[PDB]
Amino acid sequence: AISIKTPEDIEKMRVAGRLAAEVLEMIEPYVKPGVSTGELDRICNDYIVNEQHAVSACLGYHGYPKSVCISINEVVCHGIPDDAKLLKDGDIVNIDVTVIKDGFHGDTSKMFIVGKPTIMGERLCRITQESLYLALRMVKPGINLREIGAAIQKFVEAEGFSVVREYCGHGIGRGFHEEPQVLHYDSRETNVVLKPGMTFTIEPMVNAGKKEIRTMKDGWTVKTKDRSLSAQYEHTIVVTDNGCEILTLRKDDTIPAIISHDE
Ligand SMILES: N=C1N=NC(N)=C1/N=N/c1ccc(F)cc1
Ligand SMILES: [Co+2]
Ligand SMILES: [Co+2]
Ligand code: NA
Repeated sequence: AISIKTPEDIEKMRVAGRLAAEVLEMIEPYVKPGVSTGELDRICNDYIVNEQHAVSACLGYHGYPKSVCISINEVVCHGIPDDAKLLKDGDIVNIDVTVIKDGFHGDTSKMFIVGKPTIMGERLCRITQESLYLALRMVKPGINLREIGAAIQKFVEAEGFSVVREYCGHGIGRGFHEEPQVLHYDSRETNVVLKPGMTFTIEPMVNAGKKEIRTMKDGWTVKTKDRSLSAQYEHTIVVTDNGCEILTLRKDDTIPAIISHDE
């Protein structure tokens, strides 16, 4: 039950994906020691609504109270922007943006290293991004999603890191989360052969320590059980006749938007 997007639908997803990437490009100069995550979220929401003329997909979703998710250090995902939570030197911070424009969603996230980097935070982020890139290079018609999950997990584990099991990438379109599930690890339950026109995300969450996670009493914030650092990067893509096209590419990405496997 995976929708195949029309050329028209794909163009709408290009528009929405560009907007989502542009929020991440816009916010970058504000991501500095001393800024609050609450302030970052307000800046993002104002940009999305007032400049992009779009809406945040997260706001109100299952009751989520903010417009973006901002996850620092051992927070794995779903970190809630807060006026009292200040960024500081050495922090690694995920900002995850999902916008709806003209009925279609764009979904992307990246890590920011705040101020003076720690070497371990830098390495975790780099390996996490590399694991996303490796997976993007695999996407083409006929490949199984299982092969991609397996490859992400092998790469990450060889570095002494772990992949979070509880969360996955997803189909995306008129809905935020559509079929298929995109596991970032090997499972016998995964059997999805890719076809041109499918649109989905890849979004591995990678912990420096052990894979186990925990939800806080606020009902939202997820942390590593061992309090190790965690990192995530996310792109939305469309499968093409010969590979894929990344819909949420930024200028700071170092992988081509259009990946072709033809001669
Ligand atoms: N699956 C996701 N990809 N990017 C995001 N921001 C995602 N999910 N966010 C949420 C997931 C569950 C929820 F209740 C509220 C938000
Ligand atoms: Co996202
Ligand atoms: Co997503
Ligand atoms: Na994190």
